[PDB]
Amino acid sequence: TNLCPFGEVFNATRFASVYAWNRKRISNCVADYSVLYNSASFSTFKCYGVSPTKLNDLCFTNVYADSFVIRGDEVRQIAPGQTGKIADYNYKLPDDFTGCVIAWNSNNLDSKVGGNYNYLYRLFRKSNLKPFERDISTEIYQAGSTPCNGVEGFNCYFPLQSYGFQPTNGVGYQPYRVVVLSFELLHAPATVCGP
Amino acid sequence: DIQMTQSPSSLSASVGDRVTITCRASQSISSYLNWYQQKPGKAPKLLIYAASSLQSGVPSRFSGSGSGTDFTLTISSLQPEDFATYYCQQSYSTPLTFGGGIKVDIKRTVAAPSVFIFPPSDEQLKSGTASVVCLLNNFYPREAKVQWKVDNALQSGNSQESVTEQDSKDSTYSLSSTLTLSKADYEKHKVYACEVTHQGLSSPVTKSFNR
Amino acid sequence: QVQLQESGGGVVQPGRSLRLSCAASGFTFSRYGMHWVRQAPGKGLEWVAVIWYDGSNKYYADSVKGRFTISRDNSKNTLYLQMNSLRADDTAVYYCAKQEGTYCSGGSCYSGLDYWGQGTLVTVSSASTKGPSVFPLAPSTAALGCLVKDYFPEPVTVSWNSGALTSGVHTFPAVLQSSGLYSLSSVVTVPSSSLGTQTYICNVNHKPSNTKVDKRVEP
Amino acid sequence: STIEEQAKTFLDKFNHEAEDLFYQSSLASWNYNTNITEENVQNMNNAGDKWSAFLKEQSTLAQMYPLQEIQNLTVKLQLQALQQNGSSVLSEDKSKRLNTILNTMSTIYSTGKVCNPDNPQECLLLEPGLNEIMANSLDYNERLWAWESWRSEVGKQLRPLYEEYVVLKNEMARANHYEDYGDYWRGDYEVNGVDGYDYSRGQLIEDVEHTFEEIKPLYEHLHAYVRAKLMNAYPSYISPIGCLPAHLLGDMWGRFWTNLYSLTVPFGQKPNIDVTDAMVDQAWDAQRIFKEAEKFFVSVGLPNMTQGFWENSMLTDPGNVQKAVCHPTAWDLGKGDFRILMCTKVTMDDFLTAHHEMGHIQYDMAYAAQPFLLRNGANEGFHEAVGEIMSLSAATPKHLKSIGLLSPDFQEDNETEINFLLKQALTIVGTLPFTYMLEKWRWMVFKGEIPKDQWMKKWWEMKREIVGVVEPVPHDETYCDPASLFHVSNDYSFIRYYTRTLYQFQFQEALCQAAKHEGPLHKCDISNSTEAGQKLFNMLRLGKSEPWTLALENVVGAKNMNVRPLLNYFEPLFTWLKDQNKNSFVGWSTDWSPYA
Ligand SMILES: *[C@@H]1O[C@H](CO)[C@@H](O)[C@H](O)[C@H]1NC(C)=O
Ligand SMILES: *[C@@H]1O[C@H](CO)[C@@H](O)[C@H](O)[C@H]1NC(C)=O
Ligand SMILES: *[C@@H]1O[C@H](CO)[C@@H](O)[C@H](O)[C@H]1NC(C)=O
Ligand SMILES: *[C@@H]1O[C@H](CO)[C@@H](O)[C@H](O)[C@H]1NC(C)=O
Ligand SMILES: [Zn+2]
Repeated sequence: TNLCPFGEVFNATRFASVYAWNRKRISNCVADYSVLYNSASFSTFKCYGVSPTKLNDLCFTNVYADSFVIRGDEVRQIAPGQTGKIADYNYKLPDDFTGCVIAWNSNNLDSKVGGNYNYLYRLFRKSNLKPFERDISTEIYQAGSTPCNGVEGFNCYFPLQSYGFQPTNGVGYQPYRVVVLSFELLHAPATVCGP
Repeated sequence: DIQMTQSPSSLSASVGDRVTITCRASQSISSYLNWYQQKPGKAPKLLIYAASSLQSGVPSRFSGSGSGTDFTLTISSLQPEDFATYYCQQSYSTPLTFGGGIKVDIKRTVAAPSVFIFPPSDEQLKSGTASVVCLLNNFYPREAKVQWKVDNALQSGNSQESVTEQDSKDSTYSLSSTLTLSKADYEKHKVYACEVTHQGLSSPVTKSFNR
Repeated sequence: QVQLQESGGGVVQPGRSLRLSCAASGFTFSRYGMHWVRQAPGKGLEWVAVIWYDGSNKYYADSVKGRFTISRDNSKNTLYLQMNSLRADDTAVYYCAKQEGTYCSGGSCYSGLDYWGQGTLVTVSSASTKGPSVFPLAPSTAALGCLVKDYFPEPVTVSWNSGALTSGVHTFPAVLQSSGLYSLSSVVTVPSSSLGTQTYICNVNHKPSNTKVDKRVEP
Repeated sequence: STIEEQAKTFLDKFNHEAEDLFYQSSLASWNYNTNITEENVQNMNNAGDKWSAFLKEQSTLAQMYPLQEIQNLTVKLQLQALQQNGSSVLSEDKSKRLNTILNTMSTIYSTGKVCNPDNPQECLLLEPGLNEIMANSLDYNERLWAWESWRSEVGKQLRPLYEEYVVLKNEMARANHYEDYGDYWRGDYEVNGVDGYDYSRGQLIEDVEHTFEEIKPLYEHLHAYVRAKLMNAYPSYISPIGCLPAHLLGDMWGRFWTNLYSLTVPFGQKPNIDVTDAMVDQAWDAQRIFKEAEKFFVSVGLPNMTQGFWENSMLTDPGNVQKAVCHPTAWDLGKGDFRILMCTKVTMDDFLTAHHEMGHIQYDMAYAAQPFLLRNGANEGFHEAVGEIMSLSAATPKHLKSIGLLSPDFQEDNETEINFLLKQALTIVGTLPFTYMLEKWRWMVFKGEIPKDQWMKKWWEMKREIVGVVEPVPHDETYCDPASLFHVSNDYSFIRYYTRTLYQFQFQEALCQAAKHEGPLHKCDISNSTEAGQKLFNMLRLGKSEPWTLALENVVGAKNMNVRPLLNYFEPLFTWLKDQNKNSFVGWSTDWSPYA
């Protein structure tokens, strides 16, 4: 009878970039989903496939918690069937996705005077990503018909670009921490019940 | 490609100790490494994925750590069912490469082998081929050297050897060596010897027979 | 009750083709990537080919590139491998592996292998089926035994005195000769006092040839 | 990969770094303006230098994509805006000479002063002493002396510099595949590559002339009324048929006739509406005024100001030691940052300027979703019109009656309406022929139809037969009086003040149709009407992504500049003027001069 640790995902001192979002496993827990949904401290809380309204009586094999940080206008992009730079090059969700998406403001923690440029996103890629695909390549992007020879000159760009977060920006340009909960149900252990 | 190296290729340990296994790479793979067990004649099954994450159902004593190019795995407790061979796999980019493999055995006091020799029977000689058998019984460890001499001439490329698994009663090894020759070559010489070099013997032991 | 079962193994002559299948039960097949692993007799594991969850990208090892083709039929919940231009280096046990995690499972649709099959043995050789030849190894404590030579394919079962003799009995693994046939030796150690009084007979049974040979060891 | 794809990728990267660089520059500018300090000046200069360097490098890079290979309009517009060579077409020495000339003329205009006779130490600039003389004093001798002093001690200095400025500007112009510098100014209204919305560089002249021909009768009647009143004020210095002296028109250049209101008020015993005293009685502050403006903008359906607006804007003068510019300004810093810089007092004029600046802010918020290079008004005459229609709507007596500033027992009379209309016309109508004249004269000077040795001879010619003005003292060719004006010596286009004046009257009227207003157009109030707000927002959200004709059509329904709304607005005053001028003359004499 041990409760799930969500102080390691939500109460995390450091979050990950959108192109390098972090993932952790939760198992053998008494996780209750009513506490988070009834905390009155989260801006966005949307669940697809399952309903959060007192459905904390389900068992699953495993729980995947995926955390990262984006800007406000991109928070709507973390959803099935969404399009954009983040949705196509950084983070992707399956069309038949079942799970929950939680998002809360982080201006008071992830914004700095003069610009905090520690968060990066991929701007160019040869093709879109697959669901749950994580790319950390640094190969330069050839926008022309000539080889770039590994240098960033004309029609040769660095595919990764850094966000600029300042406390005086609007809510659409402020940082926002996003956590996606995904549930796995295999044909044996079902160790994540949380009565 | 990426090459994955595991040294040493064998390990001996006694129940109650602490066991550490190391895997190495040639490029940067971040945290895309996996650890597998395998008992003889059985499917491998997975122990640790993502180089630091355990599996459901495994006893909570295995611990994996490391990032970049070097990774390590720790056992922290030895059990009768914790005796197998372990592998490391990279999952960064194709082609995905396995390691050589490391084997955990039982530590025991050095015991010298018993050496026997068997010349070919006349029944086999009637077919035109002569096989000479050299046998090592109840030794430790697995490492040993066997050589064949025909009239003080070393034999290469005409002998084959086999080793058995550890016995449950006393953890012993046994080795067999077979030397194959034609009947004309067999009748051409008189003295045939098998030489054994082992850690259990202070000097090599040679058993010879005359035709 | 997650299970994987493989089928298609057997004996094939060099230069021919073969096709292996693996069927899964206990999970949604359409959302996972699949791998093939092969282990040669007496050596370590080797990775062969990978196919993604939707079959968009297929990748192969260098040693089998241009000859092996991987595919998946998730409408029938199965995975297929086709082997062409088979040679003697392709004799091994094959495992069909299911990786941990859904879709790309955290990176580039490659992750650790969570579930494995029992594997199928595939042998490539030119030699046909031949009966085993039994020879004695008499002592000269004492040790004696029986040598089984020139048999194909595996395995052969050796018993001592119709199973009455088990203490000190050592059966060694088979070895492959340059001629394409197998040979082993099964031995037993007995006190020298039993020599001349006790009769020792070794029984060798080869199921593929259905051949049983009884050989007595004489001093 | 097709050329358009490289263009799209290049523009994506350009936008990515451009947003951050522009935000940094705007933040530095804001910190300098709200807090003046040499360190702030250095930060602003560094940010501006970085932004200009980035712009020049991106222009050089974009000059490697030929225009013919791009077919998408929103990409071609950005490439065209980034591909303007500008003044970098000639040698560096000529550019340095141009910069020195411009700096010298600006310094002469800014520091040029006149020292009163017999007092070598009491020397006054144009601002504010000469400004006080022009705005308040009506004495003939003092005004003529100030006029002559400014036009002699300044224009004679700036004549040869203006000649060299004309030469260098014409060179930089025709080196850029242009006919001349006037064409360079006129290229802002050019529209190409769109069907049904074309607009050539040559249609502007025809449109301005066509509008002026219809504007002429109202100008004639107002001119006759002002001339009769000036005869009543100046008996022996103005002739029944002659023109008006330029040193008694309330300003220094004849541009605005507002200061003549005290000499031309119809009914001087009925005061105008002033709600300052009611504001002081009801304990109003700047926060209350801006909340009322926000409520007005909410009533029409426009979004309210963000929390950052109320946390970052400067709505009062800090006083104490902190010094800041008090010019009302609306700032769109980028990245969703909108602010207002204003030293608001408890006064009707500031109560209307707040609505003006908030309209600017609303327009800025409207097109925040557009790409970086398309975040601007459709042309140079849209933004000011959008700003001024809000003040027009807010100034009505009904709006002040609906917020408690007007006693419910206040009933309006026709005399006050006539006074208000004449006050409006003195400012709006008067500057319009002056603007037309100045633009025509500069166009001909840059073109070359006016030889230098005839410049002033031509300059005082049109004054007589368009503006209806004769000079009080003859001037030779050593004078360069037009360059004494800010808009000539500082290299600025001046026709935008014409078109804008029309545009607003096309806007408000249309909005007043959405509000279902009944009565005179000058009594219209658009509060509590969501249809007007939606109709405005539809044009506001476009930005520069579309040709200015389409943006104008989105609100007005016509794709050309129109002048009938102005006449409809001023119809009652026109009727009053026609009734007043039955016993006078219409026209002017171009030969009469006060100096004989
Ligand atoms: C996180 O920390 C806050 C701060 O005390 C605490 O109230 C909360 O229970 C913790 N856990 C979660 C899931 O928010
Ligand atoms: C204005 O600038 C001075 C010096 O740069 C500084 O001391 C002061 O705090 C600034 N005022 C504000 C309101 O930031
Ligand atoms: C032009 O490009 C924009 C994106 O930059 C695209 O939205 C638009 O559809 C393109 N124009 C046409 C006619 O497709
Ligand atoms: C603006 O109006 C919205 C209602 O849509 C309200 O939620 C918000 O608090 C208002 N903001 C301010 C600064 O009054
Ligand atoms: Zn304005």
